[PDB]
Amino acid sequence: RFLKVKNWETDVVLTDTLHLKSTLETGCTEHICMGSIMLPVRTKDQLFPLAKEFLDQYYSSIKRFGSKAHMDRLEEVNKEIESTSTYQLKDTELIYGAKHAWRNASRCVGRIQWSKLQVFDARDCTTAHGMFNYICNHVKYATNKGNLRSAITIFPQRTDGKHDFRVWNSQLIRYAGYKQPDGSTLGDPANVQFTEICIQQGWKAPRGRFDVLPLLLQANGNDPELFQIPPELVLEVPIRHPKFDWFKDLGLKWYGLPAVSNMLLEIGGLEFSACPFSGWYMGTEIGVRDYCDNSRYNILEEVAKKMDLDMRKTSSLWKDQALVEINIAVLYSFQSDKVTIVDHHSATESFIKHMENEYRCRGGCPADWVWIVPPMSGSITPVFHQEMLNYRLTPSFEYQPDPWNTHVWKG
Amino acid sequence: RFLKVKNWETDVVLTDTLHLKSTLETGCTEHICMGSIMLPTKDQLFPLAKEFLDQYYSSIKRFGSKAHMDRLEEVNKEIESTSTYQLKDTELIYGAKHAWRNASRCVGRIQWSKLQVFDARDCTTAHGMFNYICNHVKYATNKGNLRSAITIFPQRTDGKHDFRVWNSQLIRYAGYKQPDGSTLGDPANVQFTEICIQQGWKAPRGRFDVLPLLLQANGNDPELFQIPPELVLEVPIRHPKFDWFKDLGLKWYGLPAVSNMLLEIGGLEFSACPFSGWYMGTEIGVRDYCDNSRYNILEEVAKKMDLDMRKTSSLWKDQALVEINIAVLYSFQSDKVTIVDHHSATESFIKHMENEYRCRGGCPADWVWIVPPMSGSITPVFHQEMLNYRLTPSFEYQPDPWNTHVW
Ligand code: HEM
Ligand code: HEM
Ligand SMILES: Cc1cc(N)nc(C[C@@H]2CNC[C@@H]2OCCNCC(F)(F)c2ccc(F)cc2)c1
Ligand SMILES: Cc1cc(N)nc(C[C@@H]2CNC[C@@H]2OCCNCC(F)(F)c2ccc(F)cc2)c1
Ligand SMILES: C[C@H](O)[C@H](O)[C@H]1CNc2nc(N)[nH]c(=O)c2N1
Ligand SMILES: C[C@H](O)[C@H](O)[C@H]1CNc2nc(N)[nH]c(=O)c2N1
Ligand SMILES: [Zn+2]
Repeated sequence: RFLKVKNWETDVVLTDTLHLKSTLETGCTEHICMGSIMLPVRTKDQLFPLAKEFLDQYYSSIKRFGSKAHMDRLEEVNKEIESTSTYQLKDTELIYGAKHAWRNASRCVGRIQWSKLQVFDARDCTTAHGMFNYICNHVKYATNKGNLRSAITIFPQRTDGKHDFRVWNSQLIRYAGYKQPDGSTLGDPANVQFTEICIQQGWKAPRGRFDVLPLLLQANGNDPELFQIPPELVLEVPIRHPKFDWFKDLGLKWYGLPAVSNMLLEIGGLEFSACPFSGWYMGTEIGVRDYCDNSRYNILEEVAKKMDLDMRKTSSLWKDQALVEINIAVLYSFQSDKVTIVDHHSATESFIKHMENEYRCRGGCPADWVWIVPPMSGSITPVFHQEMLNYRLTPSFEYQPDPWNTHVWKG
Repeated sequence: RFLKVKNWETDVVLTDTLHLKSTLETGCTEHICMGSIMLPTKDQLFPLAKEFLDQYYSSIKRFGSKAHMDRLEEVNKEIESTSTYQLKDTELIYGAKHAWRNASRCVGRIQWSKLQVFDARDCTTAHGMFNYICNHVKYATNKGNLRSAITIFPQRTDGKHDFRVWNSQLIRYAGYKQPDGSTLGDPANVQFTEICIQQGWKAPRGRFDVLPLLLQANGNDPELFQIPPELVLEVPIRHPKFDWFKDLGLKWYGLPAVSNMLLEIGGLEFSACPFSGWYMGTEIGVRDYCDNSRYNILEEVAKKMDLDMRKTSSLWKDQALVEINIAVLYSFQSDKVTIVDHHSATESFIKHMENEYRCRGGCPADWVWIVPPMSGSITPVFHQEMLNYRLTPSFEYQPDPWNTHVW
């Protein structure tokens, strides 16, 4: 069956046939839509079909579907599963899989880039120290002195789920949060709980507004260990505004490298529980969410205070006014320092072109509208007007619960 | 089956039970989500009638009583004999208020129960429709102190005698396409405007020409009526800081009045049921003024502000967007015409959600529509999870009549 999507600004109509390869469930039914819900040990039995399915896709992609090379590999994976209860991906399959998990990430507006991804194979890793070294190399390679390059590092897969590799940090680079006795927070309020564990684990906290957290790393199901990323590896940008000279005196900065470390990569039925990836920022992630969420740095009042805005009625749109200037500043600062960044206009336009190309080549592009639309100026970006179909393809990236709720402490 | 919704900013978690009384289908399956798609007999009628009267009698604390069982019989007999039935005034008022209560796409529902219902089921001609609508417009406008209202024309019968308002809103501006190649006025209404001219309208060919009503009574060919100019309250648009703003020549109308929708109460279809409240500023300032396919005035405003338009990363569109919206709000307030800003409206709606959760067991809500088209994440609705489902009585969208009329 065919499904259509309309763009209401252009009347372009696209046809989705790809949704027919979708296995996993959405959380939605014919009676309820859960499109805005943030969150809506394997057997031999269930593994070979998922392996088979994936290898069929891989072999099609490289135009060898049905070849002797394809059949032999099905055979070989077959045997490995019956004998060992799992299997190992060839390099070429890991690369392809990691790329396709990004291609299939419906919440990611950055996917025009999906085919340029540096895959770092770290399946030979055995210790947290080893993980640390692999992660440092990732950071240095991705950062590339401000000319950011997309990369992912893939640590060994789940075996019995008693031996998981996990990166406890939600991103490789993030600032500490310190809840004070008066109830105010110092630094990033999102990271308070994680900061507390780091400190409990022996970290000596500087206790300022922008202290880069230590990595907390779990290898082979062991208790995790602290490591400080070398500071010369952590590229940071001080935030200033092109016209407002007082902006720098707010004392803001942000890190250049967005690097998601808490997700689970699934390929051919195997689960990679530590697979930190990175690209570059869209300016709104920092300027809207990180700086302006009430539960984050929450700088709207102080910025509007300094801009002498009428702050006595919401209808002066003082919040909206300060929001734009902060986002101007973020982009200005990154650009002035030659750190890769993309504005939300450019990102969404690029994404619409990617989406259209995907419909032509692939028969679809799963997209989560709730996430794709930027969190400022929604309707002046072309994605606002774009109907999207959301569905789940594998390979995929999935959220996993924070590991401190699940970890069996060895002591 | 007991579903939770989380606010990610306040950590408030609410439990939804109301969705289990959901009746209609969303267009989502367990395989595909269609959350962002704009458009996803006597035997059939009696269960629909019963389900409604059951909720009605429960709402008046009279469920399963003498009066309840009696009405159910009477309606059953009327259906069996006549193939439809008629609502009591009380049922109609309740039906209408609830349709708005159930509108998951509507941010303003904190107001749902203050709805003035105008019963126009005794209407029989287009001229009568025009009279009823003028009266609605004047009552709702109220010299700027806007009051919510709906006017309900006769229900569908065999479907060949439908009442319809051909306009999508009671008050909208004309759109004309020029030899130039571009568009004069509102480009969303080009098609409607040509039909008007085609049926006889003497268009002034300006930028802001209030369209005539095209009213169809009892399935007949529709007819043109100009709304009395003195009944259409308009607002000239100025900026509190920018002198030059006024000279853009911008105005908007004070009364948002949706007139193309279909009201379903207890299985009965009211295909002409124009309703109105008051505007959230973003509807005009963001959508009407700034959509590429609408008046699209970002490019011209950015220029007057002397901003750097060379590159998208200067955020000139965004800068101009805010000031445009400051201007819409300032003007309406200065002219004493009811308007709400998106901060205030979304805050109220979170209050509304919590009342509905604790009082009703939920509140169906479509996040894609509730979050404003500017500054999403600084309004509290962005961070609020919502469950979208279809409750009845309801408003449903209907195809433009000119697609589906026998001329
Ligand atoms: C290259 C530049 C990239 C840009 C500009 C970009 C942009 C974004 C944005 C704005 C989001 C929304 C989520 C949020 O706002 O926190 C997102 C989500 C996501 N991206 Fe991308 N992204 C990029 C690269 C990548 C890469 C390299 C990968 C993986 C290989 C990736 C995978 C994902 C996934 C899995 C999500 C969902 C995240 C979650 O569920 O928390 N992205 N992206
Ligand atoms: C009183 C102030 C009101 C406010 C501030 C308000 C606000 C809104 C907004 C912002 C939307 C989004 C639709 C769009 O962007 O075009 C909407 C949709 C809607 N509203 Fe409300 N509204 C109000 C009154 C009413 C009333 C009186 C009714 C019915 C009696 C109603 C029923 C609906 C319906 C059915 C929709 C969806 C319309 C569609 O599908 O196109 N609203 N409203
Ligand atoms: C509950 C929950 C579920 C889920 N899937 N995810 C979360 C992380 C949230 C998403 N929103 C805020 C926070 O995630 C913040 C980090 N997100 C960065 C990114 F994914 F957008 C990204 C990745 C790579 C790039 F190169 C550029 C950007 C929470
Ligand atoms: C295709 C389609 C489907 C659908 N359901 N609807 C449409 C009208 C579009 C939707 N979105 C913008 C435009 O409709 C503009 C009119 N909307 C006004 C309102 F509904 F928001 C409203 C009603 C009463 C008030 F007091 C205040 C506001 C098109
Ligand atoms: C409740 C709602 O789904 C939630 O706040 C979402 C909305 N859209 C988002 N979009 C992005 N890119 N990132 C987010 O964290 C969110 N949060
Ligand atoms: C495709 C998408 O659903 C469409 O552009 C929607 C998005 N959200 C909206 N939200 C509101 N309030 N009104 C609209 O017209 C739209 N349009
Ligand atoms: Zn859905």
